[PDB]
Amino acid sequence: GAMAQNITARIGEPLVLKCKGAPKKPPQRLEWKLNTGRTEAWKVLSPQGGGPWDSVARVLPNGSLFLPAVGIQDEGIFRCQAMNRNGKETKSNYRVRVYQIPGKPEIVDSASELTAGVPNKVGTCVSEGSYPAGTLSWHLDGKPLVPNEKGVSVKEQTRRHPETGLFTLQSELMVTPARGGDPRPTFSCSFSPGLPRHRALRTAPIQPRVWE
Amino acid sequence: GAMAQNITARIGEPLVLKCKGAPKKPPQRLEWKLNTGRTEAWKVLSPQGGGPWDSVARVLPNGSLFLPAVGIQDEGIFRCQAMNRNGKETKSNYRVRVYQIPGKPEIVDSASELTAGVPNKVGTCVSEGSYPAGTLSWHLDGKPLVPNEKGVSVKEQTRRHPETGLFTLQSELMVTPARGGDPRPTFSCSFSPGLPRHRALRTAPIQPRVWE
Amino acid sequence: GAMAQNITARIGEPLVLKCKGAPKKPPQRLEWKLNTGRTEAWKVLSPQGGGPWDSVARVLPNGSLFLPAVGIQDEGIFRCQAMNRNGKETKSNYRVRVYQIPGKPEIVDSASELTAGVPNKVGTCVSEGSYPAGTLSWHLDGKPLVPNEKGVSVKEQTRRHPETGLFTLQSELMVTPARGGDPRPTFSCSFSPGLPRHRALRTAPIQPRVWE
Amino acid sequence: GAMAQNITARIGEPLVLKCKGAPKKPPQRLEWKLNTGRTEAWKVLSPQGGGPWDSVARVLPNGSLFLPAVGIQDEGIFRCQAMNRNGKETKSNYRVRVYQIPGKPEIVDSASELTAGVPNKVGTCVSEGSYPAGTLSWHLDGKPLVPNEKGVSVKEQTRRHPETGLFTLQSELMVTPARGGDPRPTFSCSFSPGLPRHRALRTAPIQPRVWE
Ligand SMILES: Cc1cccc2c(-c3ccccc3)c(C(=O)O)[nH]c12
Ligand SMILES: Cc1cccc2c(-c3ccccc3)c(C(=O)O)[nH]c12
Ligand SMILES: Cc1cccc2c(-c3ccccc3)c(C(=O)O)[nH]c12
Ligand SMILES: Cc1cccc2c(-c3ccccc3)c(C(=O)O)[nH]c12
Ligand SMILES: [Cl-]
Ligand SMILES: [Cl-]
Ligand SMILES: [Cl-]
Ligand SMILES: [Cl-]
Repeated sequence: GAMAQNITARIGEPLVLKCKGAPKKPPQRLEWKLNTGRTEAWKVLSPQGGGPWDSVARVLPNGSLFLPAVGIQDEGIFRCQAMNRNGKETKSNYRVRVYQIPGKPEIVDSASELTAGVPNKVGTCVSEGSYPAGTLSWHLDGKPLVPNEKGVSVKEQTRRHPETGLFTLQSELMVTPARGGDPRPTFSCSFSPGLPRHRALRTAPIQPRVWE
Repeated sequence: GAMAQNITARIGEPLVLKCKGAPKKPPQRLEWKLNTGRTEAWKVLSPQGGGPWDSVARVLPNGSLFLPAVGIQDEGIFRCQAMNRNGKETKSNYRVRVYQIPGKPEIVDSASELTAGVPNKVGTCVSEGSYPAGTLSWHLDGKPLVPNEKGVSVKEQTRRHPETGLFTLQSELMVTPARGGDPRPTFSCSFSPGLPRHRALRTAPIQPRVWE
Repeated sequence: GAMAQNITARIGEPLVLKCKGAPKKPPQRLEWKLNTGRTEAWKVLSPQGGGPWDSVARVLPNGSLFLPAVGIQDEGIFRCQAMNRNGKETKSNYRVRVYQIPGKPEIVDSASELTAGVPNKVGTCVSEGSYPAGTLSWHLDGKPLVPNEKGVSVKEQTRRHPETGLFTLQSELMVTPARGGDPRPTFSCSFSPGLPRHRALRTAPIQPRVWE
Repeated sequence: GAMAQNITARIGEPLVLKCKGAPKKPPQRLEWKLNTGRTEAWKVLSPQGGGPWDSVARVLPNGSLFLPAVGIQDEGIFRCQAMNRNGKETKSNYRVRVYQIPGKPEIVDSASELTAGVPNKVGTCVSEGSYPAGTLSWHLDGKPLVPNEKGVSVKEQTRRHPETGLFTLQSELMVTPARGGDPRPTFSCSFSPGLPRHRALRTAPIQPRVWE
């Protein structure tokens, strides 16, 4: 596509997008065009408005576009073209990505005892309510656990809420502690969001006993 | 995929799917699996139910699956496996396609007079509220008009309702009447549904005057 | 989207799209924009060309866009804007849908004998190589058979060729002939294409014997 | 979906998936089912093989599934069910995600001089050939630069190669240096892959002069 300003909008919150170069107040020669999950290709929106789109996105007095409550289907491209009172045309191009932050992740069915030298289920980490899905990862004494490493096995599951579309993730960790290891290792699980610069969320740690 | 019974479900109406081979009343060893626009791959539903799926699809006492009001996102595959009291396992496989019937199509901005030998806009046909989109087509005195045949030009547009997802179609017909033709031709437009065996809907005819 | 000329392009064949209002020969101030399965939103193509797109779609000397061999991923929207030598700007807007015609459909595993009053497998109809998928339907003595009617059952299956993406459809018909019916009914199966105004393809008929 | 082992497969490389619990050599009672970008819902593959799938994925003598060169369309779910010689059934469930590593990112059109207190284009970072798209981000003297923080503006662009589907990303950085800042700041850009645990790639730094 073209060069755009990246916008991240939290699901359920309002979004205002500026129409650069629009006069401060009506009358304004400007048009918004959007291509999102709601549209078939481009939809044009104008300051006059009208119709079912008035429930979803409306042009404000200063020419900005306003969505009262962003949904998953509002992901897409939003563009404005405006003429100021001198006749200069200015374009605005936005790429809108939407997100939701899950609840704090939790470890369920954690083991209190592990046996060295054999596979053990350590626990299941669960995160509910993310968009985009994001990922779960396990840590041992502050270091990432890698499933490709020997003695670590992970299985993962993704589900969607049938009404909101938000993701629930589940990650089951199994480990084979090596003979002579730490008898009280500390495990935790982290949720890493799908979008850049969003912070990870971490579970409370667990500390099983390992039997030699 | 596998062999399935095809099911067409009107948006907004309930749907009941039979679990073949299930005992008539509980207790029943049966499981439903669905893969639809609501799910990430397969979701399992059981007679006990529970959780947010209880608002969307529930297993009934006789083991059938019930959706109180089908939506676009319920398109997909629905499967049951049941054991009867004899121990025999029976599988049911359904492919569910959803639809909505638009309002009767209308011709707007129809021309009252055409001039022979030059291009004329005849009118614009509009259909609102279909799923899947379907198509619009023009007829002249009961015969289909085919674009790219000489003297016929059509342009078409598709939009979606931002909240319901249903389609609005628009079709603009232009013709070049051939000299010596009928001075009072009769045009109409028809909506053809996307699914098989659904009936076409037709507009009232228009009858412009052609000037030689 | 906007009003467009609908274009149907057969997979594997060339496609030429006219840039209306472009000068007959270079130099030309014109630009093509396309949004297809190949692109992330709009891609701009110019008479100079260059790069990997030169293998897929190139602007010709008269300004038309040329694709030597259309694929499934070329479905989408193609637009031109040109200035003629007088300074007038002209826009062209095309909605391109692609298709492939399957081989003639065939009935396999047809029954030679049916028993009245009980369910019988009549046969399986198969169509290979369509795009979009299209549908199969059964006919009895020239009349459509409807699965919603008593004594008719149909199951259907869709597969895709892993390399070409073209669809293979299969339809299995079962019937319960009513006591006292025709002892030599004639069945056939028809493939109905997904796009409008494309012709159906029909199998050779079968003529089982029915036992009272 | 169900619990699965997550598998990451580099585009263009072979992939082997183990059928757990299968006998070491034929004969084997086992079946693979796949649902990927190539399939309509599930496709069953068997040790005998045959047909066009033999060019894409084949069952090996030990029952493993083999793809000689993974493509984007092989993303999806791969499952095996096998019986050993004892009669025990074992299931294997894999979620396959595909990727490609882009070339090292580069900064083009970097500025040699910036002026304090006014917006300046610093440069454009470009990464070619990734899957999934991934993201570009700017750093100043080793610290992430965050847009929407005062004096930082970023615009971004995504394109796809028309034949391979791989992504090219472009990111243009503008900054307003604050008066009294470092006259020789050091900027760099990093590519962050879409999949977890894949390493970032970084450009060579640039060091413009800032004029007070
Ligand atoms: C590349 C690019 C960036 C920002 C805005 C636009 C517009 C536009 C948007 C709203 C109204 C009129 C034109 C167009 C077009 O449609 O030509 N291209 C754009
Ligand atoms: C090919 C086919 C047709 C109909 C039902 C199923 C089921 C199933 C559905 C619900 C519960 C348990 C199994 C499965 C499977 O998952 O093996 N395959 C099926
Ligand atoms: C609604 C509509 C129909 C046909 C062409 C265009 C173009 C365009 C196409 C190629 C080059 C420059 C502009 C645009 C735009 O981008 O504004 N809108 C269009
Ligand atoms: C939940 C789950 C995990 C792993 C494999 C399967 C299979 C399967 C796969 C290949 C062949 C036969 C059955 C099925 C099914 O289809 O019932 N469910 C599975
Ligand atoms: Cl789900
Ligand atoms: Cl729309
Ligand atoms: Cl398939
Ligand atoms: Cl692109």
